[PDB]
Amino acid sequence: IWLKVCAASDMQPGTIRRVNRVGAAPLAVYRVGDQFYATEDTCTHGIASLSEGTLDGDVIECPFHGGAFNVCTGMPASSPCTVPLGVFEVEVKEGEVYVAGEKK
Amino acid sequence: IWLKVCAASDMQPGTIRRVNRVGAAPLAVYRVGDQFYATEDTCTHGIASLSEGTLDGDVIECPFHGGAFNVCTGMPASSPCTVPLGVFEVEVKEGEVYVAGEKK
Amino acid sequence: QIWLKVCAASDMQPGTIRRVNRVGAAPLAVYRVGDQFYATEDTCTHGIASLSEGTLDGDVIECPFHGGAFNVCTGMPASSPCTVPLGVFEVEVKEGEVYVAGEKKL
Amino acid sequence: ANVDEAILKRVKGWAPYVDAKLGFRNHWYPVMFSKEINEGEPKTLKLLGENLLVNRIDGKLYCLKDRCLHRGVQLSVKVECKTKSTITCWYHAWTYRWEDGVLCDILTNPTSAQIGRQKLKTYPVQEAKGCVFIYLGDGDPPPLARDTPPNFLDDDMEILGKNQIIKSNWRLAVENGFDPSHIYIHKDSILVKDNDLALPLGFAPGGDRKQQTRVVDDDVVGRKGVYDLIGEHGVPVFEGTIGGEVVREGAYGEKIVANDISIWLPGVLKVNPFPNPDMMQFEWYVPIDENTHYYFQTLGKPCANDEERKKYEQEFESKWKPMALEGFNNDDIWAREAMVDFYADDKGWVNEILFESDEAIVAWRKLASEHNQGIQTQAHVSGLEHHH
Amino acid sequence: ANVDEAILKRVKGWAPYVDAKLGFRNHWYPVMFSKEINEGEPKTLKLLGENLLVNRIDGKLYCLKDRCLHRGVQLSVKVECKTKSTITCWYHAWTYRWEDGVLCDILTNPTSAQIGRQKLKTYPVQEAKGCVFIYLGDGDPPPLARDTPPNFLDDDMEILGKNQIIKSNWRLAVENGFDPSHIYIHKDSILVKDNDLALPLGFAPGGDRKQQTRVVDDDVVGRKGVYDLIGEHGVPVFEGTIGGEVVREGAYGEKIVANDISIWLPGVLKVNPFPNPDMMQFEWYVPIDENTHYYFQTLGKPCANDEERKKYEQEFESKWKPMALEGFNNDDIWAREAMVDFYADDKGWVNEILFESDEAIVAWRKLASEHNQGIQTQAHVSGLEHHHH
Amino acid sequence: ANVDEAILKRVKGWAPYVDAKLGFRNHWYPVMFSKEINEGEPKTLKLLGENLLVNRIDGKLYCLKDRCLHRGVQLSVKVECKTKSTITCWYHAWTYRWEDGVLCDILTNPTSAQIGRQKLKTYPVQEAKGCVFIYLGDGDPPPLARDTPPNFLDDDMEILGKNQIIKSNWRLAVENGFDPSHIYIHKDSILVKDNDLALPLGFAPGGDRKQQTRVVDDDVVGRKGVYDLIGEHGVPVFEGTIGGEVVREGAYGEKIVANDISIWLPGVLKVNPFPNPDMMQFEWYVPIDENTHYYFQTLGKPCANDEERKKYEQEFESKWKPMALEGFNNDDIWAREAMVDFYADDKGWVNEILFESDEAIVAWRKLASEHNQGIQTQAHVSGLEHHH
Ligand SMILES: Oc1ccccc1-c1cccc(O)c1O
Ligand SMILES: Oc1ccccc1-c1cccc(O)c1O
Ligand SMILES: Oc1ccccc1-c1cccc(O)c1O
Ligand code: FES
Ligand code: FES
Ligand code: FES
Ligand code: FES
Ligand code: FES
Ligand code: FES
Ligand SMILES: [Fe+2]
Ligand SMILES: [Fe+2]
Ligand SMILES: [Fe+2]
Repeated sequence: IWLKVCAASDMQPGTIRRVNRVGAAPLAVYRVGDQFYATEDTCTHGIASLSEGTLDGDVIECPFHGGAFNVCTGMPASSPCTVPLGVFEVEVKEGEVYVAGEKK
Repeated sequence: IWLKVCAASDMQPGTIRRVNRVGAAPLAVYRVGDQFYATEDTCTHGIASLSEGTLDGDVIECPFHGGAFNVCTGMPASSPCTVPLGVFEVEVKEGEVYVAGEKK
Repeated sequence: QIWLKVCAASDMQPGTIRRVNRVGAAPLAVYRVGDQFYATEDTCTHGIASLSEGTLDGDVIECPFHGGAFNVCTGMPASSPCTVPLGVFEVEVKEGEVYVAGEKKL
Repeated sequence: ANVDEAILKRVKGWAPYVDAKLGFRNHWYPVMFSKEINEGEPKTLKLLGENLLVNRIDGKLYCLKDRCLHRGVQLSVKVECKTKSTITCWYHAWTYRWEDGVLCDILTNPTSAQIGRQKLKTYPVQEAKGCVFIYLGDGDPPPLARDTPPNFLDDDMEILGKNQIIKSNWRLAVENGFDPSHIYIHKDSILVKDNDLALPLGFAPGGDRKQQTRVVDDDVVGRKGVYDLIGEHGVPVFEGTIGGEVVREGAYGEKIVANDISIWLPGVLKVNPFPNPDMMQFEWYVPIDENTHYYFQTLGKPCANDEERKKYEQEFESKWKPMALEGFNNDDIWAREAMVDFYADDKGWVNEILFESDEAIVAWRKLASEHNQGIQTQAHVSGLEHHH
Repeated sequence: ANVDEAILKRVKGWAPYVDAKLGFRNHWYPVMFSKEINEGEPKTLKLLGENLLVNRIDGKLYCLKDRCLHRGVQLSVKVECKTKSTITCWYHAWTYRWEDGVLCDILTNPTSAQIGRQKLKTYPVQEAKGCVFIYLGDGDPPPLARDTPPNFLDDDMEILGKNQIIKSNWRLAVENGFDPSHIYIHKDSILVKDNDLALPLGFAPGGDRKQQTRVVDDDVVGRKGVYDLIGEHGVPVFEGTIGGEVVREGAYGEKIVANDISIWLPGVLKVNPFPNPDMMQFEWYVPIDENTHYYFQTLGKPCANDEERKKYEQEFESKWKPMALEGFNNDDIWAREAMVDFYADDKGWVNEILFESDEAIVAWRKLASEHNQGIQTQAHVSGLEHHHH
Repeated sequence: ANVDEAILKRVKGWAPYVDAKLGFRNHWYPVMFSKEINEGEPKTLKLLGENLLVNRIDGKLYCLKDRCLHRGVQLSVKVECKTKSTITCWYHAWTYRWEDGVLCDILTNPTSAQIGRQKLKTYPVQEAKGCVFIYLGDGDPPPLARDTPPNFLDDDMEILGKNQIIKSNWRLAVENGFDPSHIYIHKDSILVKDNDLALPLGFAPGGDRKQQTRVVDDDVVGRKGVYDLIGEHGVPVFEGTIGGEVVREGAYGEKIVANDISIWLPGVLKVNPFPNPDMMQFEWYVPIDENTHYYFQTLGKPCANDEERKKYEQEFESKWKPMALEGFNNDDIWAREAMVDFYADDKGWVNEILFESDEAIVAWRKLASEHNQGIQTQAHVSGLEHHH
């Protein structure tokens, strides 16, 4: 199940890392200060990579249309997004970032 | 000739009281600080009750269209109102408000 | 001829404009910017307005017709709709007398 | 949302109604007759400014928004219904289920991640009394009864009607229909002479303001409406005078009609009895866009058997449709159109000078303002907007 | 009121004129000929954006706003004049007197509190020289003469004319009419050959700026206007050159016309003499709405008796109307339309590049800005807007 | 400058392109064929919102803004070319040289100080391959090659074509042209059967995002464009399915066409080979105003002499123009028109739901945003604005 992504220190705060997964959709890992969150990478509104967007606190802004999601709940924060993001639990243990295998 | 309205202490400053007369059109009594004034209740621009309006100093605003009158002179103060109100003489005797049963 | 007597330097306050009418030629405008003097054609290049009837803002004259404007030192447009530079005429003070060139700089 | 805030601030009695230029969301609206849509023949219409498609599949009606999710084209430019249960966009073949709007296939890319992950807006559709109603709203619909006048849905009530597009805002239609003094425009109607109606020129009101109307704030089914009671204590005017000289007379027929007149959200008038003592009229003014409404006219008559229904259908086509729906209501159409300019800049909502019989209209504007289920906005049409 | 503040701030010489897109309130305007309005047959028109009704009662004209006080319908959708002195709205039968606009009756409710307490807008109407003038303004009107050119109202001056609706703003019509150099557009007019006119192509002006015009604000009847004096010191152009080669000649006929040209508030040109040495042209450009005007053409000829009047009328019908009012002024109509686009966004008022003869147009813009009796606004059309302070 | 700033802030990937409603200034655009403009016959056109006059003098093309400096009338309302080298405004006879736009004479006032002191806007014009290109821009033009697709200017490439005005914005035309999945709309074209074409319904993409296209900004002549490489890792779709059942098939003809598709600034598509394996298509979508474009269609075929040029012309008139330019591309016109309403309020640039093949369109949006030579604004049309 759990996917070891990176060293906590591999991500500067307010940055996003794309996690490619063979035979599955990519994930986005968000560093929000000292916390880590994970969603699907693909905006639910289109084909945009949320890892190429803009983190404002715990809200990711899509780079295509300015749609946005809460990276903690996956719920739309800004139009035109309406379909919730899949959220993946993440655990930091011993400075290592792990992301759940499937969404809650 | 004179109608007994209320005890003067019954009206706070900036408040309006509808006076129903049996067999006649309603009146409006306004308390502006310590002075009392009286007009037709019916807005001259339509069929609104000015007693349901908003008093701002000596100016009554009609709830229908935001037309307004000076409650002392009965003269229009805001568009769309163009026709002056009937002013009714008021007299306070022994801390009780009286309205003249015809206009001046 | 070469140098046209305008007025005494002292006959002009800073931030003012004086029209200089000429026989057989188009009028000039002389501008006092602080202690310095500049001269252009008086006719706005955008039309038929007199720049001497405009407003001077530092080194920029504003035309009274349409709000176009020029740098009085360079003659170059400063505000739309002006696009054509003014002719500039050298000014000199000699015995505190203001003199403007009869011919524009090339 | 829809009107200059400076105007909405002035109309404190009824700001939401004045804002409701595109109509009220989260209500049922009639848009066509059952007979106008056949099995597997999709039909286009515009309702509250939204382009819609209605199809009949295994006898049942389905409504999809007529706007592809992908590039915003109308599917209806070139209908491709390639299976019974689906419609395929003509452009890149995005395919949607009629039943739930789900994007179930994309012929141009069967591996697309969009498949199963998007939904085209659907709206509930119900047929009742030969009429097609669309719930132009979000979430589980209320009962149709909520948004229909009393008795329209009675088991024995036989409904026949006519529908057309009229060039006025829906509200000008509602107010004209509920206006007690607008009866003046009908003084020369062929119906009044040829059906021997009593029709005054108007009413001199009696009693107090509160007696001029009866507001219904609820019943069994959550209906919201106003009855016009001007005739309860009012004096019918049969002689019209100028400077005390008689210049016009009302109609002195024997048939008493229009004893109760009520207007209901979302904008449907009931006139009982009309145009004959044994019948009722129910008419909707359905918002199509800011400028246009459906004038959805119905006549109801209790019928116990197929013989009564057949006879009623004959009298409808030979008499009631031409003499009443056309011969009477045609004057309502051009009266509505005559108010367009004064309200078109939204300034008529301030500058109108109301008189006593307008208490009916005022009661409707307040009821509508207080009990509507939502204001349709241009953003509902283009796509709801929110910045976090 | 009517134009972006940033544009008005740029046009310091004539901002009120640029703002006056709907025309000037509190002036008289001609809208039709007397013979077009018959006893008891009300007629509709739009003047300064306002829908009006004119009626003739006992031979006298009356003007009411064609907008019922109640729900804002035009009365004219279905005219009910039920007594000689009144009009009844077709909708709820609100009834108004032609004489004072007073709401005197309501057939749908004869007990209404509104009766006697409301009044529909009226405008003064006056007939002169078989033309119908409406004072589109407030309070007791000035004398008509204030808003007419000199001689128009002369006892002996016989007035004949034509009126029609033109798709330009009124100001484009005024400026074109008063434009000294626009004569170029008339160089092939049938009037030029067929009435043997002298007509230059244009003017080389002479003298100073002040000598190019006579600004009249000292007229005893209060008329305000400008004379075009370009030809007092100017050399008329009869040979137009490109590269010094003659490419065009003016017309070398014997008849001298357009000696004195003057523009008068609220927007009426006087051309004298024209289109013949013994006649005058008076034409108005009357604002209907921001996009349209009446082109109200008149020709004056002094006449002494019915014989001269009938012969004048015959030549008007057979020659002056077809050959001058149409054959000459038709080119003015499409010249006006050609300026619409540049001025339609109000940016033409900034971007125009004027030359010397436009001094006449500038003098008019300043006169109009300083002496107009009011700026018509959209709020005049819908209903005046004011909040207590 | 052209679009609500709140919408532009949302489209961070391609704001300049969304702002470019009037098109891109400082590029070459084709506007007519050489054969359509004869000696001393001036022709009017609107390009990027500007009214232009084109004239041919001693066989050379000259372009002047069709707007007199004086009172802003179109010279073209009544053309007066009095000398070979000049045009005289019909109004007050301001006279301009075709060659440099200098106000060289005024017939109405030969003493005017304006004479020699004003200049009407001119634009560079050049004819290549029987096509008239105008450089709608300021200063010394770049080489034409920069704003043409590869091989359009080849020595032997014979160019024939057709031009018309289409009622959509130019960008809808460009995106439709370069859209890999829009091939679906062509599945019933008379060209597909009558020229024996292989034509899939669409593509299942393969490989990563960067592999879907080739962005060209290394071309030595400075041309800027994108190749559609969907077919390099993609599986073409020949069997279109709904619920796994085949409802439509592609075309299994022998002739292989559209091996390479590229879009180039300022908005020209190259399809090779098309509509036959020995031919190429180059088509421009030239901005006229916010709402309309020239659809400037050309077919190129290598021809070695007059005989081949002549047989190509005869084939063009009898086959390629009716079967391909009309029979194939007519569907493109109504596809473009179908997207107008969604994009007309500028909201479609936010609300569109893209899928995988739209990678090509996004690559073009970003290219166009980064490498365009300027944004045409309404102030370029009315007269540029600047306060000191
Ligand atoms: O509302 C009414 C009152 C009296 C008589 C007829 C009517 C009437 C009937 C049907 C439709 C309408 O618009 C009416 O005014
Ligand atoms: O103004 C003019 C100057 C010279 C010749 C004719 C006219 C003229 C004549 C009639 C009506 C007009 O508007 C004119 O400008
Ligand atoms: O781009 C294409 C892909 C497959 C088949 C045809 C075309 C095509 C051919 C001519 C003009 C166009 O705009 C096309 O998209
Ligand atoms: S693709 Fe993310 S907001 Fe549209
Ligand atoms: S009814 Fe009072 S302002 Fe209109
Ligand atoms: S004349 Fe000076 S700005 Fe136009
Ligand atoms: S617009 Fe409908 S599938 Fe593309
Ligand atoms: S609108 Fe005229 S009487 Fe009601
Ligand atoms: S508008 Fe062209 S010369 Fe005056
Ligand atoms: Fe009615
Ligand atoms: Fe003229
Ligand atoms: Fe295509």
